[PDB]
Amino acid sequence: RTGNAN
Amino acid sequence: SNAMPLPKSLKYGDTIGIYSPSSPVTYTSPKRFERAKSYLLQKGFHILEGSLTGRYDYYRSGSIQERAKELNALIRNPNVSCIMSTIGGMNSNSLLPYIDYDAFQNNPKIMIGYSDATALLLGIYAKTGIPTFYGPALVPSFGEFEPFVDDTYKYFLETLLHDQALPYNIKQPLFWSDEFINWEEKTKEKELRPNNWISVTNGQATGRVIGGNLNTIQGIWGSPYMPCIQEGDILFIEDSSKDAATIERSFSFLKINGVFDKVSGIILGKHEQFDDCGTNRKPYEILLEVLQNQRIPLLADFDCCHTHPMITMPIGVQVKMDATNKTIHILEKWKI
Ligand SMILES: *P(=O)(O)OC[C@H]1O[C@@H](n2cnc3c(N)ncnc32)[C@H](O)[C@@H]1O
Repeated sequence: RTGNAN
Repeated sequence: SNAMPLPKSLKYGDTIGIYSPSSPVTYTSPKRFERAKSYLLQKGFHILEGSLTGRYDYYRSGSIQERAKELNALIRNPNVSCIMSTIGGMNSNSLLPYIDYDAFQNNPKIMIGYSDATALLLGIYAKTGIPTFYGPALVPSFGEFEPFVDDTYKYFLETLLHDQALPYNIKQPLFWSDEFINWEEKTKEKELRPNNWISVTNGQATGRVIGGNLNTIQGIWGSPYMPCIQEGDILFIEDSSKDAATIERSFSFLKINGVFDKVSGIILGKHEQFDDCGTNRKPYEILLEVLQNQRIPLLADFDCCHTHPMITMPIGVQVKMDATNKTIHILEKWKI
């Protein structure tokens, strides 16, 4: 994913 | 310790309420969402879809107030036995001032999820003292294709539904994977990698287990929603899909907060798709540099994180960890 999500 | 308030065990046919405290996965990954619901329905549970299911607000499911309302409606519903996040994201911590902790205390339920939902799992435990569960989120965990979903499901039942004598041994899964495939649709079989836990630093520790997703913990640290870490606690931490720079920051965050002066031992989850930034270092090697000359028993590559399969882990209860022999036992009841 491009994201920094948890 | 004395007997304390505890949630009722899950029963077949119970209602699992699902909510989206951050990312709108029920809109953006509909196939895996529908597959996950069907997996649990086929097993005989009922699913109560929270009020933001299917809604979309870009990076989130809805406004702060809308998401608090979604979760509180499940907390206040006496027909719901288990409250499960659909997925994490980043923004669960926004809800914390607005959650009906009094209603939860009045009618405790199994609160389960992982990653960003750590903010809520620890917030509820901090405010109510009721153990919460680091474990499956609906879409990542129960939307997984066979075979791994069946192992995750087995551990979920063993911990939340089956009666367990104490000490309760947490068995090591035999196989694992973190492959970045088969999200919405299956294209091939994931590798059944032989699984092990790691004895990073020998020894044993017995204490209350506290923790969850370490990246998420930094968004609630210091607040009324972060349980105080106490002398002798066992720290459980995991991060997923991050890099060496990120986890060094988080490990030093714990160090400068004195956490490693208090804890008796550390359980470190596997790190899904870890980016070592070219160093070829393992997450536990970076942690051990941060620890410097402080020796702490440490069991790593624990299967309670974004890798498959996932163990369901009670938080806030006494545990024994044996890093030398790579065992974990739960020593205190977590459900009725
Ligand atoms: P967070 O709770 O957002 O994520 C937990 C794990 O779910 C998997 N995951 C989330 N979103 C995706 C997409 N879009 N594609 C593939 N995998 C996804 C990862 O295992 C996350 O660590």
